[PDB]
Amino acid sequence: HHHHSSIPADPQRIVALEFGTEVVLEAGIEPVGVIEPVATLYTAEEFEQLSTYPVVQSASLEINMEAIAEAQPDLIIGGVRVESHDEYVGIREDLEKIAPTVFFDFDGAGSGLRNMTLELSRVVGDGERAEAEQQRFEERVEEISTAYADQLADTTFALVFGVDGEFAVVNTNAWGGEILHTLGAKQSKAQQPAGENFAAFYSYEEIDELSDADVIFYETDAQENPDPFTEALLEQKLWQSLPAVEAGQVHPLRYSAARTYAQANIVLDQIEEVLKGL
Amino acid sequence: HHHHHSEIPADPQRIVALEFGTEVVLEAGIEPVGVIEPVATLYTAEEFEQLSTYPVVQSASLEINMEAIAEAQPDLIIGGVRVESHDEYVGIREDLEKIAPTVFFDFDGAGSGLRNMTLELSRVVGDGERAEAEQQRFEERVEEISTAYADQLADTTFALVFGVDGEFAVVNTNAWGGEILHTLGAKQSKAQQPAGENFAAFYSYEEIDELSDADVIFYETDAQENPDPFTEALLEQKLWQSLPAVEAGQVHPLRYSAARTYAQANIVLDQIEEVLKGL
Repeated sequence: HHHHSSIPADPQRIVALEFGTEVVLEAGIEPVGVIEPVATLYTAEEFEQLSTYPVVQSASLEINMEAIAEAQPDLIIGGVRVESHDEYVGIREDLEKIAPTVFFDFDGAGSGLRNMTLELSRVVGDGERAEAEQQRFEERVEEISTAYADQLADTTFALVFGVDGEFAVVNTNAWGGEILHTLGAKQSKAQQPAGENFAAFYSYEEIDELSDADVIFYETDAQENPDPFTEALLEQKLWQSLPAVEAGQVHPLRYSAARTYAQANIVLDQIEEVLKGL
Repeated sequence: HHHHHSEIPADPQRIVALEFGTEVVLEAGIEPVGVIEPVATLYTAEEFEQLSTYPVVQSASLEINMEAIAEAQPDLIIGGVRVESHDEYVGIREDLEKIAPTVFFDFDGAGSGLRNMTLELSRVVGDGERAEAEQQRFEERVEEISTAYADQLADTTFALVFGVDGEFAVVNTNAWGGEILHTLGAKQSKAQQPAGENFAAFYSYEEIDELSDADVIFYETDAQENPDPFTEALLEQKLWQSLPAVEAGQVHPLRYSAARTYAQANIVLDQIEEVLKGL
């Protein structure tokens, strides 16, 4: 297939590199510098707000050092993929000439995200909201798992998003696919070829790979609006012949990435509402 | 890149006010016998009418007319000196003392250095007690306002702007009204940041959206709340109308932005509190 898958006590001026943005928004902090905001990750309101902040890091993750220096931070925060720990050790000491820098490593695309993110929340002093959300998620998982054990046992789920010319099926080790799997949900054998990747990729001709799905989730932005490639997928002729489509069991899923525990809880709420309707 | 780059007599009777001296003699109710060329924008309309009757002894460019000073026959000459120009003014000071006792105070910056320098001149012309009362009242009012509107200060981003020819400026945390907002603990716009250690950051009209994070915008005016022509031209720009703060009706004039004395600095505080009340 064409796509290949997977320090100050009360700090005042925080630069948020990648994954730090979710942290400062949840803590009600206005950063003095951010990684370029992508709208799909945030509330419309949050995006309008984030767009007024200085940009210090790009999509491709390269850091504008002079811009960071210009912003005069008391604290620089960010998540780091663990496979790039070596590179960022050097990057780290550069940023230290400007300000105290706190990087946390995380592995993979599952619970590693919301845990790295919980650590950053501790560091900016929003540790307690953050730990409350962690405990609430663990509670809600247990509760939902038992309250709907029959539905969970009998229903095959799939989580999808579109890319250019192909769609993806999210694996059990990533994003909403992880959370579904944590609940004990059965998922389509379409996810299986992902192996250790986060998602498996298929052509439009292979849409009937999802035929064993009773319930289908498609990734959307915070307004339940699908990306243009996901919209293309839902407009495919073969999409209409899917049992889950004909049965009216196709649902938007906000915050599929579950970058924080708060996001992971919103995912659970949405899964619960679908479980209710079965 | 932008075009704009960033034995003193007891009870003296005949004072020549060079630069920064004018604010001192006015507040002390003294009629100086000579002044630096008065600049209308720094004074009330009525004050300027008075000052215009006095002999001019120093020009805008700060060159001193020694002859004019001797003709005024002062018994005391006073003024502020930018600390960078100290060497130059040792020579100047020596010349002036052939005429009369001469008192210069060095100051650094464009922040608290100013109002503290004019506080010293105030003491020297015998007005020390009114001056010191202003300094205390300013410190008091900063504490008061800081606590009373702590929530507004925490949530509101401010910006202080003025127009120049073809471009505009955003004032920095170390200068004029920007320094007073900073001293108060106000948060100000990212637009200051390119200034570094300079007093202001300059922008072209196309870059007006750099003020997009400001909730409240102040613009410098004269003592009659009249903006200068260059500031008017900023306020009439198309892109200005799209600013969140403009759309929110939170654009306000700001008098005595320069805050040359503690009394001026207090008038600035009074205008900021007034804005905070309307959140």
